[PDB]
Amino acid sequence: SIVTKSIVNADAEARYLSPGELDRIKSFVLSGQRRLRIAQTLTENRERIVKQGGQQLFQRRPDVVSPGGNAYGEEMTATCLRDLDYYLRLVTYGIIAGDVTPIEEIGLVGVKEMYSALGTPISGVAEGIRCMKDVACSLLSGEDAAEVGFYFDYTLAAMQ
Amino acid sequence: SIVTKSIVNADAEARYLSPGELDRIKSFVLSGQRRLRIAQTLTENRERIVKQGGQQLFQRRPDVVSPGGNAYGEEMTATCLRDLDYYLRLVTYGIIAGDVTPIEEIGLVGVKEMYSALGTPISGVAEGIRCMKDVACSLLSGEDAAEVGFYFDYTLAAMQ
Amino acid sequence: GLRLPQIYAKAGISRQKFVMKPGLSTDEKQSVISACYRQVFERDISKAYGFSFSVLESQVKNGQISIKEFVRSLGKSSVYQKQFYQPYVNSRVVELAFRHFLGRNLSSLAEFQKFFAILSKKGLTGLVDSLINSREYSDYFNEETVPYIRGFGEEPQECRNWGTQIDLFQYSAPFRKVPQSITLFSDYLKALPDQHPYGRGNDPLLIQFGAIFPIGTKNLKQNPAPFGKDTRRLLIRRGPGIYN
Amino acid sequence: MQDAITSVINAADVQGKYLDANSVEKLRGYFQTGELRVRAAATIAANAATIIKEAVAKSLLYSDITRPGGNMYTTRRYAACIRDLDYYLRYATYGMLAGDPSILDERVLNGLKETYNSLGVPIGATIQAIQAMKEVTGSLVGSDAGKEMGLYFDYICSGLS
Amino acid sequence: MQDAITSVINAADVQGKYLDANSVEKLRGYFQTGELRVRAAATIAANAATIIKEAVAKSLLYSDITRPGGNMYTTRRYAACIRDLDYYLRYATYGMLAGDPSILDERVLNGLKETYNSLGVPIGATIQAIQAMKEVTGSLVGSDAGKEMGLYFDYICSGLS
Amino acid sequence: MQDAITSVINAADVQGKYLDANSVEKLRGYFQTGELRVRAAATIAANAATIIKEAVAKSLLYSDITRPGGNMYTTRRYAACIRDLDYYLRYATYGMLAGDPSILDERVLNGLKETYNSLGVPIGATIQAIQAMKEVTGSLVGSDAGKEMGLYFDYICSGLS
Amino acid sequence: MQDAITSVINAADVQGKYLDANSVEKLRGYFQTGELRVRAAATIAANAATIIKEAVAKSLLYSDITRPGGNMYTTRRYAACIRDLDYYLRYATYGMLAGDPSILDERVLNGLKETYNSLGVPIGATIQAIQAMKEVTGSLVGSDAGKEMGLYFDYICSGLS
Amino acid sequence: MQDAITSVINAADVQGKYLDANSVEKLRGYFQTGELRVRAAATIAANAATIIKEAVAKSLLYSDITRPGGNMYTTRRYAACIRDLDYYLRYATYGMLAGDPSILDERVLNGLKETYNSLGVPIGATIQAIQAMKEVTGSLVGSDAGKEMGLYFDYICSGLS
Amino acid sequence: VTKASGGSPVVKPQLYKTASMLTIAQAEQQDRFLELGELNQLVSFLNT
Amino acid sequence: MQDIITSVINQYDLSGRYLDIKGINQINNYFDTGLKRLMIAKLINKEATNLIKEASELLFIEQPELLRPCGNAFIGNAYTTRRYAACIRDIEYYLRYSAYSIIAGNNSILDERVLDGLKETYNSLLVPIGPTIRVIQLLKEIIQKKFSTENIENAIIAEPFDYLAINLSDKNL
Ligand SMILES: CCC1=C(C)/C(=C/C2=NC(=C\c3[nH]c(/C=C4\NC(=O)[C@H](C)[C@H]4CC)c(C)c3CCC(=O)O)/C(CCC(=O)O)=C2C)NC1=O
Ligand SMILES: CCC1=C(C)/C(=C/C2=NC(=C\c3[nH]c(/C=C4\NC(=O)[C@H](C)[C@H]4CC)c(C)c3CCC(=O)O)/C(CCC(=O)O)=C2C)NC1=O
Ligand SMILES: CCC1=C(C)/C(=C/C2=NC(=C\c3[nH]c(/C=C4\NC(=O)[C@H](C)[C@H]4CC)c(C)c3CCC(=O)O)/C(CCC(=O)O)=C2C)NC1=O
Ligand SMILES: CCC1=C(C)/C(=C/C2=NC(=C\c3[nH]c(/C=C4\NC(=O)[C@H](C)[C@H]4CC)c(C)c3CCC(=O)O)/C(CCC(=O)O)=C2C)NC1=O
Ligand SMILES: CCC1=C(C)/C(=C/C2=NC(=C\c3[nH]c(/C=C4\NC(=O)[C@H](C)[C@H]4CC)c(C)c3CCC(=O)O)/C(CCC(=O)O)=C2C)NC1=O
Ligand SMILES: CCC1=C(C)/C(=C/C2=NC(=C\c3[nH]c(/C=C4\NC(=O)[C@H](C)[C@H]4CC)c(C)c3CCC(=O)O)/C(CCC(=O)O)=C2C)NC1=O
Ligand SMILES: CCC1=C(C)/C(=C/C2=NC(=C\c3[nH]c(/C=C4\NC(=O)[C@H](C)[C@H]4CC)c(C)c3CCC(=O)O)/C(CCC(=O)O)=C2C)NC1=O
Ligand SMILES: CCC1=C(C)/C(=C/C2=NC(=C\c3[nH]c(/C=C4\NC(=O)[C@H](C)[C@H]4CC)c(C)c3CCC(=O)O)/C(CCC(=O)O)=C2C)NC1=O
Ligand SMILES: CCC1=C(C)/C(=C/C2=NC(=C\c3[nH]c(/C=C4\NC(=O)[C@H](C)[C@H]4CC)c(C)c3CCC(=O)O)/C(CCC(=O)O)=C2C)NC1=O
Ligand SMILES: CCC1=C(C)/C(=C/C2=NC(=C\c3[nH]c(/C=C4\NC(=O)[C@H](C)[C@H]4CC)c(C)c3CCC(=O)O)/C(CCC(=O)O)=C2C)NC1=O
Repeated sequence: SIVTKSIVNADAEARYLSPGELDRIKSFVLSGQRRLRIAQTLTENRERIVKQGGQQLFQRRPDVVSPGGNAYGEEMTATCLRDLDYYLRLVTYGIIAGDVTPIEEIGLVGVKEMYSALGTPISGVAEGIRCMKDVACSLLSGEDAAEVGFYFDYTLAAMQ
Repeated sequence: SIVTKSIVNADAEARYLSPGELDRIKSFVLSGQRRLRIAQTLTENRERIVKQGGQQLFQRRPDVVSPGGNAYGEEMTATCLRDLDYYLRLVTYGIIAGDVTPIEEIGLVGVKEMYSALGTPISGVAEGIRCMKDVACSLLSGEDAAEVGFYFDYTLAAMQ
Repeated sequence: GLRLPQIYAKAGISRQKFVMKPGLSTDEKQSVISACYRQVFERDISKAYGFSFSVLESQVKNGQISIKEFVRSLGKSSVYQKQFYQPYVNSRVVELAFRHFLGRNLSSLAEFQKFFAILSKKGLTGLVDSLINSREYSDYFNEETVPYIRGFGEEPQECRNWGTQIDLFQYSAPFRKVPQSITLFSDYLKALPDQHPYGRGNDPLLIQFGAIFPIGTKNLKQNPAPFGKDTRRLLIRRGPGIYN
Repeated sequence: MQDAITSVINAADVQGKYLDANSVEKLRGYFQTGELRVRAAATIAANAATIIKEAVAKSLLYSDITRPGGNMYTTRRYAACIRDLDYYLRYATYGMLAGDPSILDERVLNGLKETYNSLGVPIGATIQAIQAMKEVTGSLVGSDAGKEMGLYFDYICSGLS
Repeated sequence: MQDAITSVINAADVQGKYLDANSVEKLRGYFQTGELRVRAAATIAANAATIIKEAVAKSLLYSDITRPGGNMYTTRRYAACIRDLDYYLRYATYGMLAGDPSILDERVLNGLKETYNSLGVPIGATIQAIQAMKEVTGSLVGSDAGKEMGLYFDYICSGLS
Repeated sequence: MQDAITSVINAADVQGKYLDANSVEKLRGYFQTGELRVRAAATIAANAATIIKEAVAKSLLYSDITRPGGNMYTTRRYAACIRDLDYYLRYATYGMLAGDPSILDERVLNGLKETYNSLGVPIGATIQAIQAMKEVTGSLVGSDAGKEMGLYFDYICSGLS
Repeated sequence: MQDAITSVINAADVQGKYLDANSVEKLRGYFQTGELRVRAAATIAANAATIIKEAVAKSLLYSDITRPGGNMYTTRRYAACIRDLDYYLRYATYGMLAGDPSILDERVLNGLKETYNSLGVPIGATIQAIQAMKEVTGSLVGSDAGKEMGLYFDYICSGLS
Repeated sequence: MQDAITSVINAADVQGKYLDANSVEKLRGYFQTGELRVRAAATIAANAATIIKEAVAKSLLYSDITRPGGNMYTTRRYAACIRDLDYYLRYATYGMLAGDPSILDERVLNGLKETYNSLGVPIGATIQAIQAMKEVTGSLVGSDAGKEMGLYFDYICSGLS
Repeated sequence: VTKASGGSPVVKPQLYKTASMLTIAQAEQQDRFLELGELNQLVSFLNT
Repeated sequence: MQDIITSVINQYDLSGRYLDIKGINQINNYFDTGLKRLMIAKLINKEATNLIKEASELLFIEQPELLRPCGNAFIGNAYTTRRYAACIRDIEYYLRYSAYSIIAGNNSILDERVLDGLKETYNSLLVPIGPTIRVIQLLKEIIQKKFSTENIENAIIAEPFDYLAINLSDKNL
């Protein structure tokens, strides 16, 4: 959350929030309504987003679903689509929070360790997230898609 | 020196000298005259002090001058008396400084290492210093001898 | 961040600092190095047990290394890891290292998580390097001041690690073998524990014939918690749940 | 335990103060909703068994936890867990009547996570069963009383997680 | 820490005794098994990641603790627990090389139950993951080294319970 | 820490009082004995090592605690205990100069019994070594200063028992 | 519990020794002061209520801790604290009769700081009330018995701090 | 640091000599002026803030260096420079008490020109502010103490130039 | 409601300094054992 | 700490579900009062010194024993200038952190950075806890006198001070 981060950054210095931080909190609470609208649109179109992202991933990375691949079989493919749904949900959280704190605190800290322990290639997850980003930005307006892909790009950068 | 030590101990705390430290400096500069008198008496009776201390040491520790002892022979005995003269001079320095800083910075820091590297028993040096202390205190008044033995005792404690 | 009126610390007996300018007398150099020993090892081990660091002491007296580098290579010596690394668990090692190199206690749970992860992955030299290379160290001690204890009357304190910090600044600290700050900062965020309304030491061992209270003078594993007057312990039935 | 009235009186008494306008504000707020609270508590007392039955049926009745190897496989464990759900519903009703979750802290949540961890009871499934019970309870008591009850249901779930 | 040799020397020194026939018996016993111990330690260092992966897969990978509400749900918690399992394996290897579990007492078990209780980590699931790791480790190192390693695995599980 | 003067000033200040005749009585009492206190402190600083050596020789030097199995058998333990005795002597001298044992409470006795119990240090032998040190110290400083020093020696022994 | 006689007998028995001249010294010392101890214990039993009343009146009777918000505000808390002071006085009398503070360790100080910390009882005010009780008690029993009683009063205060 | 006494003792000790008549001459010279030195140091400690204020007012208060572009324009820089002047005054007082400028070499002048050159602090203005401080200080302490203090003020200015 | 406690030890804040006490603290912080210099740093304050 | 949005999102993450209309209504509740919360924050920043001066005066007028000698019971009150300055510093602390809490719409900053460990510190220093809460709700009244008829701002101001008062209290009942 933007409010939380402003409060901590002001708390470390032992000072009240300066007028710049209050200005930014004000601008955030004023834009909260379109934030909720965008989260609506992304939230309730989750099935198509996950499905079409899974397709673009499996066509771009046939090895992961090839015989023996990490997501090989019905159950493993279902689990991979489950992971993509996890990350779409986190992106909606980040959109409503106004900052990548929800995405980063849940799903980004220690993601490389987890996926290395599971035997999953992290580049495949990055490809899936990019495919979901294109599919989801296709359903938004220009400025809305720009603001929404803003978080997919951060999730991709953290997942290199 | 008392003034020097007060200045450093006040310098570490980043403060001026409190009235207690100034009181003590004042008392020191007021007693400087009898300090110089006592240093006079000890200084100019050095020959008898070293000689009679060397006797009491050699009668108390005949092994050091026995055949083969560390101070065995004319030259080694002369060198041991030289060391006793060194320490008497340092005691006069300490008496005029009002504190054992001169004695300890010259002749006490690392004395065990030196005497172990030379093969000299440090207990013999302590015995010689004690004998010189008795001889020197015999020539002073009651209060003067008390104040003068104050430094011989420190030199003995450091030389255990 | 905190704030304190400047005369609130000007009162009292004034903890003093030790600086290591080369060119000082030999007296001051010895006093500074011995203060460093007392800070890093909690007591002068050079005089008690004859431990010595010849190369380090000569290099620091000449000015080839600063007091910061001296403390850094003291913290990764064999003496330090024999006295304050081997007989402890890593969670306790972090807490003791913060007292020895920063003169203060852990502040946050995230701080513990960060430095425990560093110690986790890189060992003692990694932990010590991350501590002395921090901005806070240079803010308090820039290359020449021996680290000191930042007690109560020295700096504006926060009421969150109050008692834990006051207990860290004691000589009894190296005998609390259970970590004191990770557990405390964890229990701030959870409900009340399952224990007696009085201290944790008021619970006996449920054995055949007992009267055994393991917490006490010899253990020092003690955890008071605020239990209201109205409160009921969740007991487990010796038998099926439903006859509870 | 302390209800809303007890909490207001305590906040005023811990300062040597008489009950001023803000205390009157809170007290009026509680007194206005008391009758709705009594209605909801009566309705919940009426249908406790059906609420628990429907929540269990929608949350964990046909999952793998009820099969061999699951926690609540045997009849002992099934009965124990339905008794636990009855506890949660009754204490949430107490908290809703009192307007204060301190009874949940004193009588329910104190040492519950530790007991469940020692027994091996899955916490996530328990939280999901409580969430399903929240649905049915809000359903049965209507919107306002359902939000009131869901406050304490979420309090229990947060204290358990 | 003290190994078998240190323990024998300490038992002899605490009585002002020279090392007699029983000390020689124990010392020969350790010296005969040292080479097997080195072989096992090398093999375990070779395959630590795969051992932890297989133990997690057989013990708690698909249970409800990895789902929402479970302890190790988020990625932080998953990484933290696999790091914990790595700690346990490395310290069990140290104890097997030393032939003495005192390092486990000094560096692992001291204040571990209290930390896990304050954090809310389930102890039973941890003990079961360590038991699964014992299976894979004994599997990989063969019967004798597996019994040696299982000694210290069971030591950790008993100190944790 | 607070000395006699600080304690009198605190007792007067905690009542909003000016220093009346009883405070003057106590202050004169301290000022009359200050010079004897300084003499004793100087003499004790002169002979600390010999005092500790003689106390150890008369109290526990040839007993069974210095033999194998004893607390202070090895050289580490011998050095540690003589350092402890040096601590006790130095802090007793501080307390005698100040005329107030609060420094002993703040810097010595706070958590000392618990440390000794965790380490396994015998308390009775420590108290007896402090008693032997009291003998030598009173011996060296004469009757009045010896009673003054023995006050704080007995204070340490009572706080340790 | 062990008194002076029990402690001497234990020190002699733990070495397989017969009671030698030093044990006789300590035993005579206790036997000479026993009659004064009995006198003081009788006088203290006579005036316990007045001692506690006067100590409370001089230490914390009109401070802010007895006002709303304080620790001993309500009547329950006032009664509880005066009962605590009665406990302290009675156990100090036991310790003075026995000539050994082990009863204070076993029956009073064991787990007292932890109980007070869990309850929220201020430790400094308690120590000050015990100090005020020490004044009145020494006052009533005279100088020698007052020093004897103050030994154990200070023992309790040090164990509490 | 070394004062006059330390310097004389060092000159005598570096030759293996006893303190002869010339050392006595210098020592008497220092001992005669010590009391004047203490008086001056007390008076300077009394009026440090006013001395610095008046020196700054007469030297650089209304010049162009305090205007925009000047070294000490902002409030940070003004405070830093007045702190520097306080340093200079305090260390000159130390040197006057010691009768030896070695403390100025060890604690002040070592690497000062290089720091000022890296920061961009004008050296001429600093020397002029120190000269103005010398005027006020000699003014306040009288002729003899003013010459003594001006010795070390000029020492600092020469070491800075 | 606060759910944990780190304990409240007995604390005594510093109120003021004292010439009789400014000296013992200096030797006490350094283990300096009260030098002959500041051993003289009590007498005349007690002599006044 | 956590603001209201973060805590709602965390409640929904705990069960692993997306945001529905109930949580979205909860978020809208904050988004619709955010601007007046910022107005209150700016008012507090404009009047902090005067508000705390008034609060301290009104506290010391009705608790005059706080300014007198401690009584032998070594109580930490506002007796001397040192203790007086420390107490005014604490009053500024309370004002600052409840301003933070008003802006966040939540009380988690309060119990994480103010309440955790507060009573231990005050008990060890023997600081009065009754008058301490008294001054907090005095500050609350003084702030509320600026926005009186606008009842919603009245409750928004009442939240943090009342949380602090009910949590520093002991439970006599
Ligand atoms: C909220 C943040 C978060 C994430 C992301 C998460 C991931 C996560 N992914 C898992 C498995 C898995 N994930 C995958 C995923 C993939 N296979 C591929 O080839 C692709 C590259 C990729 C899909 C894009 C597969 C195949 C498994 C099963 C691995 C196995 O069981 O062998 C598991 C173990 C089983 C389970 O799902 O419970 C976890 C916990 N947990 C979290 O808390
Ligand atoms: C100012 C402080 C200071 C001291 C004390 C000092 C001592 C010192 N003592 C020396 C030798 C010596 N010192 C002794 C002394 C003794 N033999 C005994 O048995 C007795 C115990 C003891 C006399 C009391 C002897 C025998 C030697 C010659 C050793 C040799 O050459 O084998 C030497 C080597 C030769 C020389 O004198 O130049 C030094 C440097 N130097 C210093 O700068
Ligand atoms: C060397 C001996 C040693 C151990 C073992 C140790 C453990 C330890 N485990 C921790 C957390 C943890 N440990 C786990 C572990 C588990 N979760 C499960 O469900 C499983 C049953 C289990 C793994 C098998 C988790 C999930 C956390 C994170 C807790 C949290 O983030 O709240 C933490 C908190 C530090 C942090 O991560 O910031 C410590 C200090 N410390 C030590 O010094
Ligand atoms: C008033 C507050 C309170 C609660 C809640 C409480 C719970 C509690 N639950 C218990 C057991 C249990 N609890 C459950 C519950 C569950 N199993 C599942 O799979 C579900 C997720 C969950 C039900 C939703 C089960 C199966 C047991 C039996 C454990 C066993 O027999 O080993 C026991 C052991 C006592 C016994 O049955 O002999 C206690 C004390 N005690 C209390 O004082
Ligand atoms: C295991 C390591 C260890 C050692 C070494 C040790 C030494 C030790 N040596 C002692 C005494 C002693 N040691 C000696 C030794 C010597 N006299 C000489 O002239 C020679 C240079 C030297 C013999 C080579 C003497 C004479 C005493 C008795 C001193 C006395 O009582 O005055 C004592 C006191 C009495 C006792 O023996 O219990 C101890 C504790 N303790 C230990 O735990
Ligand atoms: C300033 C007040 C103060 C005291 C007194 C103090 C004592 C203290 N004594 C210690 C050990 C010790 N203390 C002793 C003392 C004794 N053994 C005996 O048999 C005798 C009865 C007794 C000496 C009279 C010994 C042997 C140890 C070492 C324990 C060990 O190595 O296991 C230790 C452990 C630290 C270490 O040595 O690494 C501390 C902290 N700390 C303090 O802050
Ligand atoms: C809220 C419940 C509650 C009560 C009732 C209470 C009573 C209480 N009454 C007290 C004193 C007192 N109370 C009285 C009362 C009386 N004298 C008479 O003759 C009459 C019979 C009676 C008046 C009707 C007197 C004279 C004192 C002072 C006694 C003394 O100091 O010697 C004191 C000690 C000083 C103080 O007031 O702080 C307390 C704590 N505290 C509580 O928390
Ligand atoms: C940007 C930050 C900043 C400030 C503020 C600043 C102030 C500043 N104030 C000065 C004088 C002054 N300024 C004042 C101001 C006032 N008297 C009052 O009663 C009022 C409260 C106040 C006017 C509002 C006075 C009285 C003097 C001269 C005092 C004197 O002559 O010593 C001078 C010397 C001017 C020169 O050298 O040409 C400077 C540099 N410099 C800075 O860099
Ligand atoms: C942000 C959360 C937070 C708080 C609140 C806090 C309080 C706090 N209050 C303190 C002291 C104090 N506080 C007071 C306060 C008062 N005296 C009275 O009579 C009144 C009841 C009250 C004023 C309203 C006094 C007098 C002291 C000094 C006590 C002493 O030194 O004797 C101190 C010790 C000095 C310091 O290190 O700062 C702390 C840490 N710390 C924190 O981190
Ligand atoms: C012993 C050192 C010491 C002093 C002197 C001290 C004074 C002090 N004076 C105060 C107030 C006050 N003091 C005064 C008046 C005056 N004060 C004077 O010294 C003048 C005689 C007079 C002005 C002519 C007034 C009118 C107040 C009320 C504060 C206000 O409302 O502004 C207060 C605030 C609490 C109170 O009202 O009592 C303190 C703490 N504190 C200390 O620790």
